Amino acid sequence: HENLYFQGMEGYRLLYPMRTYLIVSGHGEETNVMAADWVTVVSFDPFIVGVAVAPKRTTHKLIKKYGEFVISVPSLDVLRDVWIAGTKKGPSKLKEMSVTLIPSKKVKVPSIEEALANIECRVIDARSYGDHTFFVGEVVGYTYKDYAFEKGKPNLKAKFLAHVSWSEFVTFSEKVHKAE
Amino acid sequence: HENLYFQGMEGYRLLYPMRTYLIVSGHGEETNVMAADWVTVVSFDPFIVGVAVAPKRTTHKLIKKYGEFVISVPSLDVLRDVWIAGTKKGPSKLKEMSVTLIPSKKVKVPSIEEALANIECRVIDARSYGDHTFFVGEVVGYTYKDYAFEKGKPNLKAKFLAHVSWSEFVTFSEKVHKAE
Ligand SMILES: Cc1cc2nc3c(=O)[nH]c(=O)nc-3n(C[C@H](O)[C@H](O)[C@H](O)COP(=O)(O)O)c2cc1C
Ligand SMILES: Cc1cc2nc3c(=O)[nH]c(=O)nc-3n(C[C@H](O)[C@H](O)[C@H](O)COP(=O)(O)O)c2cc1C
Repeated sequence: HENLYFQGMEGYRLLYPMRTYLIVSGHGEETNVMAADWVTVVSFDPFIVGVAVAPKRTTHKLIKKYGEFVISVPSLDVLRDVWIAGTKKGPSKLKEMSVTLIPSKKVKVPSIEEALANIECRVIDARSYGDHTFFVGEVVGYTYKDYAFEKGKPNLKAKFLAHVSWSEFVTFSEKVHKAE
Repeated sequence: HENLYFQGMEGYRLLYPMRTYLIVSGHGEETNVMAADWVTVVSFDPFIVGVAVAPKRTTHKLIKKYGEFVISVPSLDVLRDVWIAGTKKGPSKLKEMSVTLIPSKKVKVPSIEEALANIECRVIDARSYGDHTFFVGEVVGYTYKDYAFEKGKPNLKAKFLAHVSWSEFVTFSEKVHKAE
């Protein structure tokens, strides 16, 4: 991470590996995508999600402007596009990305066709905790690839993406361990 | 999930598989542990984390009472204890759990010796989003197993735990994919 004055392991790496998602924001010619690890569910009913976004991201400006975002779930197969989303800045990066933008069902921000799922969100809160804003979004729509979630649970063959450390990513083992 | 009136896939399953952690709360005879998937990092500097906890959890009462919690990172090896933490209620469950409580460095809430890491947190915010409270904690200490994070990144041999769907868990593949 940049801004690490005391060299060593960022305390945050203790929570890793973390799932990696894509955050889509803006619409029209302003459409943007960035990578995000710091995403979680914050409510079951209603379904509400949250994402920590640094004010320096173009995505931050676009979420503030439009009050909407989409969480798109990438597979290992689109890692090159995830890397571009997580390294290049602003809407001009899309012309380097293999992904196709498609209309969302409820929000104006588009979805990514290649994504395993697209979760459409309306911002209901934004709080500043340290050096990121935690954008909290009510889920107002979603789409997904049926094979990625067949029988109502994630299908581990779909190669869900996780981030280990800076440029290193993994997927999950297919061997399921049963707790009961 | 219980409280699902319209049968089908909970929208939240679109974010799965998610990492599973343990949340320790209380101290002394009031010490408790529950499982939690809905945990993320919300700030790099200072290091701040957040966890979504339903008001019905004993953990919720204990975090509210003491203003502190610990995020303990479990491996696949302690899955039986994770399952007990995520199914039984309150401090009496610990006598069914294989884990050992040890003192934390900065908070009063104890750490788990068997955990890959223990992240000690002081509550700085608590917001109610739908049916959970998002407890936001400033990190004031941490400990970890050196082999689990050798060379400053997670060691995938340590068998970090992820949750697929209700009773099903996985770990990560050891094959690392490089983005650059
Ligand atoms: C795997 C990965 C995960 C990332 N996670 C986050 C995150 O959770 N929050 C954040 O603000 N930035 C995160 N970043 C950084 C942004 O994706 C990166 O700064 C991006 O260039 C922002 O582009 P934008 O300026 O077009 O919004 C991540 C980067 C990568 C590669
Ligand atoms: C794998 C797993 C993950 C869970 N994640 C959460 C969570 O993120 N937030 C939450 O409030 N409950 C979560 N639960 C439910 C609690 O762990 C469960 O209700 C537990 O019995 C609470 O115990 P307590 O009443 O002693 O706090 C999870 C359960 C499991 C099995």
